[PDB]
Amino acid sequence: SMHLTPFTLSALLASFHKVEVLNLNGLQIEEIDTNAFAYAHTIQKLYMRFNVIRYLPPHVFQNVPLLTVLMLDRNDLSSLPPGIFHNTPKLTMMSMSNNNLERIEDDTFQATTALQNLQLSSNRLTHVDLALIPSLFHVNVSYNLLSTLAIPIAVEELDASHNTINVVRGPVNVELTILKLQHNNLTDTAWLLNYPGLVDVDLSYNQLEKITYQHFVKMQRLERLYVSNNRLVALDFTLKVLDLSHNHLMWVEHNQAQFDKLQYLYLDHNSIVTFKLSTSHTLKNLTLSHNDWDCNSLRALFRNVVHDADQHCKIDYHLEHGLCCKES
Amino acid sequence: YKSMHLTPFTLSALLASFHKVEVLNLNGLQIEEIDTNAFAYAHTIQKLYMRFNVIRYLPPHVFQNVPLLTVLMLDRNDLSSLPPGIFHNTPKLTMMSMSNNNLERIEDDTFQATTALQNLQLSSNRLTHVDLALIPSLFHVNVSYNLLSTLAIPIAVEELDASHNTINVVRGPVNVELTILKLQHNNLTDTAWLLNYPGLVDVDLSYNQLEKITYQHFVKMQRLERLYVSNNRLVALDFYGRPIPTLKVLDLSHNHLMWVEHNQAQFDKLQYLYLDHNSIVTFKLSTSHTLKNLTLSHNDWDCNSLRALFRNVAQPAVHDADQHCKIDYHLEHGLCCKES
Ligand SMILES: *[C@@H]1O[C@H](CO)[C@@H](O[C@@H]2O[C@H](CO)[C@@H](O)[C@H](O)[C@H]2NC(C)=O)[C@H](O)[C@H]1NC(C)=O
Ligand SMILES: *[C@@H]1O[C@H](CO)[C@@H](O[C@@H]2O[C@H](CO)[C@@H](O)[C@H](O)[C@H]2NC(C)=O)[C@H](O)[C@H]1NC(C)=O
Ligand SMILES: [Cl-]
Ligand SMILES: [Cl-]
Ligand code: NA
Repeated sequence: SMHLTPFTLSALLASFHKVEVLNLNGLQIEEIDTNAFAYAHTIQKLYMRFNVIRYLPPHVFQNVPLLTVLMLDRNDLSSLPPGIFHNTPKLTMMSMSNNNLERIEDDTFQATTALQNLQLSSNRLTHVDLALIPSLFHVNVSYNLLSTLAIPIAVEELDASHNTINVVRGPVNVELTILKLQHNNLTDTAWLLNYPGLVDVDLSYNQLEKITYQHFVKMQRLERLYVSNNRLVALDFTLKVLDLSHNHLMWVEHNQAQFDKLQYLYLDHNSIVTFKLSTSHTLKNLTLSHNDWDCNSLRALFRNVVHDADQHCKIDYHLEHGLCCKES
Repeated sequence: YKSMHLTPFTLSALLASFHKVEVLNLNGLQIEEIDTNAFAYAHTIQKLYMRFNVIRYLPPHVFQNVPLLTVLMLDRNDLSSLPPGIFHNTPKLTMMSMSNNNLERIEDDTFQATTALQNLQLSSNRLTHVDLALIPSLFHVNVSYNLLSTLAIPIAVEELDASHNTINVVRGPVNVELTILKLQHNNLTDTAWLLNYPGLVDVDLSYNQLEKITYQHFVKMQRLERLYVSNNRLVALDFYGRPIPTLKVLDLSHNHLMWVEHNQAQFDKLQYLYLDHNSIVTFKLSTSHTLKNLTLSHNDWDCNSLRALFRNVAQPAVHDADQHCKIDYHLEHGLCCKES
């Protein structure tokens, strides 16, 4: 997000004047000649976003050796020419989000050994081997058709949400910190042992039926864990956020103070009957609705430790602080 | 917006325009706020492109610094209104595009000073008010995909697209220049307003709420070639007058038509006539060789009438067929009909 002022315009204009930054965004470009950039050796940043480009021609980037940033998001690309980045070894950021790409062949980023930010969200990708790009720092491949996620050695933030991923592979990665995998087809979490630096992990809307606590024993930094909308049935356990909402949970045990640093705990839409929570000053937010509470257990929870409520209780159950519960 | 080829020539011409700071491309730069004095040191700008940003407001005097402005493109931003005086100091403006914002209204004084404004693109906003008739310089106008209920047509617009609104009233001065009028997907129930547009060549009234078409409304048409009125609620048509000799396309499909009456030679110059998806039982044509495509399926044909129709029309002109027929109907050259 930029603020347009005489100062920021002047800087933009300076970069244009020298042809170091070329803005071709939003010009309804549909076709590009092979030699369009034949005499544009000065170009370091090339912006071609929000056009209607169907194809990139052979050798299109053969004469732009200083290229570091290339933005081609919001076009109609479905594949890439041979050796597209062969002559752009300085490339640090590349976006082709919102195209129609189907595969990224494995040789694509072989010469781009400084590529650190790669944006490929909202394509039709069935194959991209990110593990072959060990320079990656931030990556987004969300909203594609990937079934296998290969994670490179030192990526720090990776969003692969909204795919059909059921396999995660790649070398141990102590730097991966934010991992977004919501809306996928994951049924196991053993791969979590390879990512000891994780702070935020979202595994919501997957096909998890159990979450075994020994997959988390190498975690040095984990603060936020989202596992809503899976099919978890029971849980028997630096964490600040824990989302267990919308599962099939019959019980959740925690032994015991390891829930004391929690500020956000979501238990709503499960089948929980009892739940213990010590006097944790402070817990910021707690959801309990749409469960099967025993009234005694529910009461004790309000003495020690709400942001939701029940509307209609079923037979045998009555409202108690806005939540349904059954008497002993 | 028309598409371009990026060639050494077109890139050279672009770079030359950029070099002189006569064309400024700020498209796609995630611009959110703009300071009133943003263009204080850029008085040379004639074409200003700020499409595909996230601009929420324009300062009222932001364009005082660009008095040579002829083209302004602000498509795909987040504007909900224009402030008073926004174009007061831009008299040379000829094209203004602001499609795909959230504009609710254009106030009547917005274009007072822009007396050369010819091309106006406001499609895909939420407009409930824009008085285009105040802007007589308009030549090409697009206000499609809005919430307009009244359409004031300016005096000399040549092409106007107001499709996908909720228009039930058309008004404004007699306009003999209007050639292409797109009004499909609206709420029209009458066509008396057609009398004020004698230059019309192509008119699309499909997906409206027309139950009748009064043939007299077309008596002043000098050059009408294509008339689309599909997907209305038409039940009966009687086209009796002098034919429109220029008319070559007539789309009456997907109505509720029981008949289309006409004098013997009415349709002799049509090339394309679409009657499919109605309730037509009998229909007549003369033996004209001009017809290229005729659609007849999904009706309620009397076999004798249908067979009389094939005897007069050339074999290849029928380009549709029924698949299965209801009880007591059978296929005749691929079309269902019932014997008398
Ligand atoms: C990865 O890319 C996706 C898709 O562009 C991002 O999702 C969009 O995020 C913005 C801002 O949060 C939302 O306004 C959009 O609605 C989202 N788009 C879609 C299609 O859902 C996502 O934010 C990116 N991931 C990261 C970590 O930045
Ligand atoms: C008026 O503007 C609209 C923009 O909505 C144009 O509609 C687009 O037409 C193109 C084909 O030319 C299609 O690719 C898009 O799907 C249409 N857009 C939408 C939102 O449906 C329309 O063509 C313009 N009218 C004229 C006569 O040019
Ligand atoms: Cl980022
Ligand atoms: Cl004004
Ligand atoms: Na890690």
